[PDB]
Amino acid sequence: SVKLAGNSSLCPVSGWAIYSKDNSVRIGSKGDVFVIREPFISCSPLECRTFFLTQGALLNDKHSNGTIKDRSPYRTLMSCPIGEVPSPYNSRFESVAWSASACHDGINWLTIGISGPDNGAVAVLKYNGIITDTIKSWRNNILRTQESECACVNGSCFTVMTDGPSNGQASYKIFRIEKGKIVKSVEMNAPNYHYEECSCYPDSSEITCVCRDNWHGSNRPWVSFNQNLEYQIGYICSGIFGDNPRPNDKTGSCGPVSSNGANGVKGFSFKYGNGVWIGRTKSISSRNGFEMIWDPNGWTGTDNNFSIKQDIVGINEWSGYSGSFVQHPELTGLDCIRPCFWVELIRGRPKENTIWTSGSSISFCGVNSDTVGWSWPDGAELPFTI
Amino acid sequence: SVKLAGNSSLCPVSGWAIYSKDNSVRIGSKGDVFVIREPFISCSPLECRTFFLTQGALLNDKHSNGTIKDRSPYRTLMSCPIGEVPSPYNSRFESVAWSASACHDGINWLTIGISGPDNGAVAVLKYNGIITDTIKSWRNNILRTQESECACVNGSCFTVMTDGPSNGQASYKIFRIEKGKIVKSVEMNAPNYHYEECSCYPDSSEITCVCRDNWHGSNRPWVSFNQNLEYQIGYICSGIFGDNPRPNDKTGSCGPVSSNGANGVKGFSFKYGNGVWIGRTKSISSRNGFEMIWDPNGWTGTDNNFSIKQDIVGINEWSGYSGSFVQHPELTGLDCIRPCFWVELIRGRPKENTIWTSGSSISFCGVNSDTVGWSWPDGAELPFTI
Amino acid sequence: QVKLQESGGGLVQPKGSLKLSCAASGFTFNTYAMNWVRQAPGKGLEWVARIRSKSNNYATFYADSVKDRFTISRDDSQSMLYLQMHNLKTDDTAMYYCVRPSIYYYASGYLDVWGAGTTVTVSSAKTTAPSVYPLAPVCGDTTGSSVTLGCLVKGYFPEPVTLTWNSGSLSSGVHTFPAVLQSDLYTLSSSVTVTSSTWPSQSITCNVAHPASSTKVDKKIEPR
Amino acid sequence: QVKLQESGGGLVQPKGSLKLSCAASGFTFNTYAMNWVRQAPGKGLEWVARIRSKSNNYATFYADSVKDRFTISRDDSQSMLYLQMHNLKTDDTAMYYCVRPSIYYYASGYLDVWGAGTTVTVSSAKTTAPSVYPLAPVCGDTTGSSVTLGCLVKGYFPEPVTLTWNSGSLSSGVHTFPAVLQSDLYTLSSSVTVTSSTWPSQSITCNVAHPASSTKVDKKIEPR
Amino acid sequence: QIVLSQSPAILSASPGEKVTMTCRTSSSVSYMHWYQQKPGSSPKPWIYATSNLASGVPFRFSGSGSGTSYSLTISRVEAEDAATYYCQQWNSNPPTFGGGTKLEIKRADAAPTVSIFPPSSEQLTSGGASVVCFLNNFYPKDINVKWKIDGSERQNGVLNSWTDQDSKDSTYSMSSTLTLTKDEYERHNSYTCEATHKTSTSPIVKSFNRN
Amino acid sequence: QIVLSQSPAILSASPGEKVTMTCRTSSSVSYMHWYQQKPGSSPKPWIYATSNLASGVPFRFSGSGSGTSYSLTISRVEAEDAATYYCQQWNSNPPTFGGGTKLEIKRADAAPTVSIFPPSSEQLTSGGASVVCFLNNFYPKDINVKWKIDGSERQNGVLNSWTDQDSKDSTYSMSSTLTLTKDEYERHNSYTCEATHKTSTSPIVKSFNRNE
Ligand SMILES: *[C@@H]1O[C@H](CO)[C@@H](O[C@@H]2O[C@H](CO)[C@@H](O)[C@H](O)[C@H]2NC(C)=O)[C@H](O)[C@H]1NC(C)=O
Ligand SMILES: *[C@@H]1O[C@H](CO)[C@@H](O[C@@H]2O[C@H](CO)[C@@H](O)[C@H](O)[C@H]2NC(C)=O)[C@H](O)[C@H]1NC(C)=O
Ligand SMILES: *[C@@H]1O[C@H](CO)[C@@H](O)[C@H](O)[C@H]1NC(C)=O
Ligand SMILES: *[C@@H]1O[C@H](CO)[C@@H](O)[C@H](O)[C@H]1NC(C)=O
Ligand SMILES: *[C@@H]1O[C@H](CO)[C@@H](O)[C@H](O)[C@H]1NC(C)=O
Ligand SMILES: *[C@@H]1O[C@H](CO)[C@@H](O)[C@H](O)[C@H]1NC(C)=O
Ligand SMILES: [Ca+2]
Ligand SMILES: [Ca+2]
Ligand SMILES: [Ca+2]
Ligand SMILES: [Ca+2]
Repeated sequence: SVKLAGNSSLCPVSGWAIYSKDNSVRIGSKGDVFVIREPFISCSPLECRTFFLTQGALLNDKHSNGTIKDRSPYRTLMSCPIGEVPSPYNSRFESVAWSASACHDGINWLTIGISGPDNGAVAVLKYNGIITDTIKSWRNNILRTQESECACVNGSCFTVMTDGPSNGQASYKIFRIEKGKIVKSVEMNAPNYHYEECSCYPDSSEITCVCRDNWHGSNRPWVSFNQNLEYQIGYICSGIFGDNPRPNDKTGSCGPVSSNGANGVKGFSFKYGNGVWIGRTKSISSRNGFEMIWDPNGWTGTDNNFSIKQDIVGINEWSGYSGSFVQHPELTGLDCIRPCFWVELIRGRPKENTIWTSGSSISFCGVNSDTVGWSWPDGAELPFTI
Repeated sequence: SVKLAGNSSLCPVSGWAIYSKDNSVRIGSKGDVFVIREPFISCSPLECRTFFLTQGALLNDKHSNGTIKDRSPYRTLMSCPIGEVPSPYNSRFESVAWSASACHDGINWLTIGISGPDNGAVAVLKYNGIITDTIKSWRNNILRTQESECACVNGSCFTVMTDGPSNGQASYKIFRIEKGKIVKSVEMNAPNYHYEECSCYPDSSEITCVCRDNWHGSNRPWVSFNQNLEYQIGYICSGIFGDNPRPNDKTGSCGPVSSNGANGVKGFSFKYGNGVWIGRTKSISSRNGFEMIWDPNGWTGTDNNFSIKQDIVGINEWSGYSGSFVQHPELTGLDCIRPCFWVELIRGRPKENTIWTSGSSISFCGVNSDTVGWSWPDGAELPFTI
Repeated sequence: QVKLQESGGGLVQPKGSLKLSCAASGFTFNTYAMNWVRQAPGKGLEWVARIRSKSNNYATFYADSVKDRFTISRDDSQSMLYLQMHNLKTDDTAMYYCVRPSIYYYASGYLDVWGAGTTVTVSSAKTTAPSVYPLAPVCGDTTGSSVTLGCLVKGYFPEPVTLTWNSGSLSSGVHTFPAVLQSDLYTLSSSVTVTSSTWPSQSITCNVAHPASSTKVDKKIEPR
Repeated sequence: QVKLQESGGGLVQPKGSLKLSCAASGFTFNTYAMNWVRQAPGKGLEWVARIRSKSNNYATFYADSVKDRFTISRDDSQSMLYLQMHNLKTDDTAMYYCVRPSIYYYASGYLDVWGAGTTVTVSSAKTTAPSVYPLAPVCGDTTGSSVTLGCLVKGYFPEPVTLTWNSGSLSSGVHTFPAVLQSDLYTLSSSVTVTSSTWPSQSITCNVAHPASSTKVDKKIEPR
Repeated sequence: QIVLSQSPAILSASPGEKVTMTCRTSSSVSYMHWYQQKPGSSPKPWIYATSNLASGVPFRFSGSGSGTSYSLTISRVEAEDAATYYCQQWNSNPPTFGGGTKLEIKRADAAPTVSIFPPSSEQLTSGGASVVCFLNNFYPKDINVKWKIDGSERQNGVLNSWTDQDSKDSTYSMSSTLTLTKDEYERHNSYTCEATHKTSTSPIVKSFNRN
Repeated sequence: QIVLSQSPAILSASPGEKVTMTCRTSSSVSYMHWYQQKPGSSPKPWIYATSNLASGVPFRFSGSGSGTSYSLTISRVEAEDAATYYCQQWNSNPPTFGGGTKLEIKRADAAPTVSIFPPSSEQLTSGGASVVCFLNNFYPKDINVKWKIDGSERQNGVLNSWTDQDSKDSTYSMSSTLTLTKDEYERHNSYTCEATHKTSTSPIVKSFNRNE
């Protein structure tokens, strides 16, 4: 009934409290649960939901054979209530997609689902599940988008999409989407930057995006912009390097750190003045563990000093993609935009001996109150009978 | 709360964007999914739903044995949300039926479910799931109807039914149904035409139906009529022949093309002035592939020239029945009636070695914007355990 | 592939009439507004007219410079766009383009597809055939290893002419010079430079065609 | 009083151009769609074109018989309607009317005000001046109560001519006959009948004017 | 594309008679409009939306119909009503008119009053020779003129013009002009006009000889 | 009625240089489109809505601006980029285009290679006499031709044509045609072309006499 203002700033936040955990893979050992990946979260003014990409197959069935290329015509984007297992029985269909995004503007859901061939992919935009627009690949090379929630403000929602090589210069677009119709589109001019899998959030009527540099950066690139898509760019300066893989922490850069800069994971961070809350794997070479770090001058300064770290998943346990999501005043009652986050806990291939690959998920929400480090890992015993 | 006006014309449409895909059969390998056929779609002012005919049995269970005659007393008509698997756990019961139709008038659902013996079948009409009328076979020979959505306008819904031989002259009726009660019934006078499995849509307060000639036509017959059931008839003139089986494309006819005219598939097309959007299999002998073709003068002219073709399922993959459905302004927000379509992707018998036969489904919606050819096939590996 | 093949161009007298057409393919013509944009020789681009889709009632719009003389129209069932021109003036001489506009809401006015175009010449001068004169170097000038030959095309009207060498097999070290008008006749020339062992050894020949007069002349370059 | 005075005149050659205008007064021209309807000599009525109000974006509509040749337009600030005609044909010869339609919802299409026309003649024949010959009774009879005189107008083009008697003071017992075309020249005649005491007593004279040739002839009817 | 057919094409009526003229349509319309045209002036708006009379139209007129059949009726026809009545529709583009029904007044028969006129002196001096005959004020309209030169019928060089029915007295008039060369005129004595009209079994004759 | 002014009109750049071309508007627009035209072909759609590159356009290009000021920039210009770039707006009716900016390649100076050609036999027999001179492959483009007949400058009966910058080697060429009557040609011995170009302080000269 009323569009999200998006005009307040981010809630001050001293630590992260556990919000959900689905235990998908443990349950899927017997249940009817989808093989999934990209398990992001997004919230309405009424409820939070987890969105995900199915291969269209169930844990412990032959069609979970992971020989299928990532971008098949079987892949679809679906959603279920937060913390419930993604099951064919409790899940809502959203889009035919192998890359996706989603956000609610206060009135309805927008979904963005990319399918078609590598040289000609089309994003299909729905608003209240009705197709409202489309956009074709413009560099003819794997049009792809966030794998987490878009950000809405003042009745407009905002996203980022990339088309081009994943290991060289590509083309990056920001879009202003209004009631599911693209109303503005800007091609960013960012030579020597790589933007992929952006985690965008709203904060005082502007959007900020922290993304993945898959070409040559182990710190994360950011782009931020207002409702008119007047933008700025950079990289997170902190020497607490955010990507995976990455070197050991040392002096950082405000441009891409080439050292172990190739490849990466989807990740996120939250800006607070000159400071930054950083989410990252614990391992430096592999997608293991997860910790949150507060670096008070980390957005704009290049040292290693941080004030506090909070454990989330032990170094010894499997993790994967991570992403931002927020809760507005319109949902929470607060005078500020509450930052949360979710973590994909990948099981199966390539790291373990199974024919398949599936995520479980956890999430936390920031609070200005007491919290504790722990490890909340997937917990499935592998392999499965298939 | 308010009846659909149905008075606007069809949205101009440059191509077809993917809307849903259920992956029923891949999932049914392990899940609890019905064996289904005739998987059509129809939309409310609030939501789109897929309706289907179950045999009352699950993929990978002995009762999926396809020895049962098509028109058994076990067959029922049910619905589930669009793009979800038809499962006993997520599906709504509608009617006991081996031939069916359904549409929403803006206030409630009408369903039409035909059961009983071959020589005495009865259609039962429900409105909001309450029986509101019935109609008995009048030629005593397999009373049957659309296998896709009826069309509603100005508070009245409209369908077509056929009784008689499937390989000679039969009898064709159009009906005007109001709140689930038949208020008018016309027997068409169409000697040498055969109408079966009609795909009807609304367009400027009139209904247009593109159907299957199972007797002696490889082009599709059409009938169109206004709210009083004052009608006209013909066949699609385009030499891009629409049925399956059919000859290679050559000069067409505005009466039935007898060449490979016997048998067929449920299909559809959309009229735009003298032009036509044609849906059809890619193969000429068998139910394989699917493509959409725009022929600018194809409704009323008999040549082969078309301006554009768009791939939907590769020639090498299995397809089957197809059907129209639309989305009104009352659902979409638009000033025009949006045309969409769905495609049944048949797996199992008679073309493969299984005891059963089940459909998966895909759908697309027309947009006046960017789109791309691809193949979105079923993708189940056959055979199954059973 | 989306394509726009226009036709109808030609030479016509001041005050005259012409009907330009454009055949579209590769898309659904009926869903699109369409445009004509033109370009005077050497001079840049000028929108002339716009017609809309059926679903906007085929509404028509015109540049002032063309208002009351040109009419735009379409036949969707044949994928054709038309421009009827009346009361032509010498100013209307130009290359005329068939032009689809972008369906993108966020780029209103972007013209995303152009045709090759069709040429319109408005003149009271009349269709004349050329003369093609071979040009060989002056006898006795034999020295340098390379050598330049030539072909001269005089007193034709209107444009264009096709000029090739040995039917196009020769395109290295060629310069074909712009035509120039003088008293309503055009003139043009073309040099070809080669190694002096290849000529007079091998046959070097210029090939000129003038569509508007249905002439096709070959001309060999002999010494003397 | 609402009035529509059209203008833009008469004679022009096949393939020619003409711009008809209409000045409106007595109402708010800007609020009204406007129409041109025409009428061939001795034939009936044919709608040709319609332009709408500003508030409907000046949308234009045309009869097929005129499509691609005629353009309709308005200038609200001057209360003018226009019809530009190009590529005229002999069929387009006709009386052209400026025509307001009824604003009544319950009578869509009723044409509630017509102007006098403006005459359009499309012909390759040339403007020729008449000859006016007085006609008196035969030299002899001098009999009955009354007597019939005559005036004959020969070899003019185009229409019309004005013919009066004693400048219009005489209009009783007059018959003025339709003009008839023969080898692209018109002919016409007119008898006047009076009492034989009034003539030759009083002067009876015929007065013929031919606007298109700027001729004005008086002719007296003398006995023989 | 919607066609209108008016019946009859011509209609003759005595003053005081009731008269009806019809207008059919190829397909259905909501209503019909009508206009009145006399020769030499613009149509006048006569009736709108089938039955509504335009200011100035007298009550004798009335208009009816629906669907594909409409009509205009005059309860007691008067002489000023003589004109052509056109119907017109605008249910769909384009607007169309019918073919018209021409209304004429009936009256008592009247023989013509025939006058004959030699070439003027002014025309002779320029080399022309035209002979004129007026057959004025007759009814009905059917009339035939024969020219004779020294007694031989002569057909070439004749131009005829007929008037509209007159408004005062309802009669018709005609004009016939035998036009020759001065040379050929001078080779002959007698010029004659021969009016044939149902009002007489003998032709009405007028003649002169070139003295 | 909305006017677009592009600057500069001509722009010369070495390969590898960065270049910017500008497009100003008489009043404000939301965004700007641009097209690329090489001689003898249709414009190509180059960029839309200020910054979006058309398929096939390489990353060297980028587009910017807002309100009444927009531009197109090439980070490292290459020789194939030489063309004319037009801007275009459609914020209000009618749509309008700028005047174009023509992009040229800079390069090392090159003197012309001058050739001279007498009237053909075929032309002579029909009463005409044309003498041709080609000044080929030079840089920069400023060049001047003087004709001489028995040593007297001759100005009437001359037609000149210059080529576009060549694509392989970036040079220019020119053609000059002194045309006379057969009668007047035969009254004289020597015909001469005189090329003047910054690369030399003396003119480059080519001559022939009729007897040979
Ligand atoms: C919030 O959203 C509204 C609607 O999207 C914005 O209103 C537009 O403002 C621009 C310029 O500021 C105008 O040119 C548009 O025409 C306005 N649209 C409407 C519907 O009013 C508003 O500016 C936005 N507010 C903020 C603070 O960005
Ligand atoms: C839309 O529907 C209404 C109700 O079904 C129609 O109203 C009927 O109109 C017919 C003749 O046109 C009458 O004889 C009925 O008695 C009417 N019923 C009611 C309840 O009013 C209406 O005509 C339809 N409109 C259109 C455009 O078809
Ligand atoms: C956001 O908008 C509301 C409602 O107008 C206002 O009262 C509130 O203080 C705003 N917050 C900020 C940070 O601007
Ligand atoms: C998985 O897929 C591959 C590739 O087609 C096939 O060779 C293999 O046998 C499959 N393995 C299983 C366990 O299904
Ligand atoms: C349909 O009816 C609505 C509501 O009265 C009307 O405004 C609209 O223009 C109609 N549309 C068409 C296409 O006739
Ligand atoms: C299916 O039915 C056939 C025919 O009666 C039978 O032979 C076969 O065993 C059945 N299969 C199963 C699994 O029930
Ligand atoms: Ca990296
Ligand atoms: Ca720090
Ligand atoms: Ca068939
Ligand atoms: Ca065709």
